[PDB]
Amino acid sequence: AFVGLSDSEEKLVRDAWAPIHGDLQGTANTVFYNYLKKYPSNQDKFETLKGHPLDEVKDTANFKLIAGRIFTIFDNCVKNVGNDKGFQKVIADMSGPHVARPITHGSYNDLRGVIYDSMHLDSTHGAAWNKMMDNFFYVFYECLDGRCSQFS
Ligand code: HEM
Repeated sequence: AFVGLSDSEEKLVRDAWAPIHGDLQGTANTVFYNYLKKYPSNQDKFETLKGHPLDEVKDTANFKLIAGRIFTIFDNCVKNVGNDKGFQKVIADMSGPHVARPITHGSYNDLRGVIYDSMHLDSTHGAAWNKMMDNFFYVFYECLDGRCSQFS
């Protein structure tokens, strides 16, 4: 389900993300590398990376484009944490190209964990961060299964 956050929880989310916000491309490159290294089955999902050793593709503009675009979305969700409909819209618009793509909830959840582990959050910030991410994944999965118009 979608469960709204308090203004304190909204604030904890912004604070949690702030080191990443100030280094979005850098952090994105590292997390995306770490995700494809830990969960290598996912690399084939990207036609542009398919068939290359990960270490050969990690320094390409294209790899960094892919990693950066993920982080831009989360940046925009964090910016919209206080606006349910605007947070939902960010997700709705990015969900479209993932629809009917053969990516499991497991592969998405695996990326979520790599992001989490990278942030080294204390439990107060982690709790607020997980409320936001639970909302993100609720919206995202509803949209993947053709129930996106509900958030309009
Ligand atoms: C859950 C966090 C994610 C976010 C915020 C995100 C975001 C985006 C964005 C903004 C785009 C660009 C427009 C588009 O083509 O959709 C995109 C495309 C794409 N997404 Fe993701 N995505 C996520 C997860 C994933 C995962 C885990 C996979 C694969 C195991 C994946 C596979 C793809 C592929 C294959 C494309 C097109 C690739 C290209 O040729 O450049 N996405 N995504």
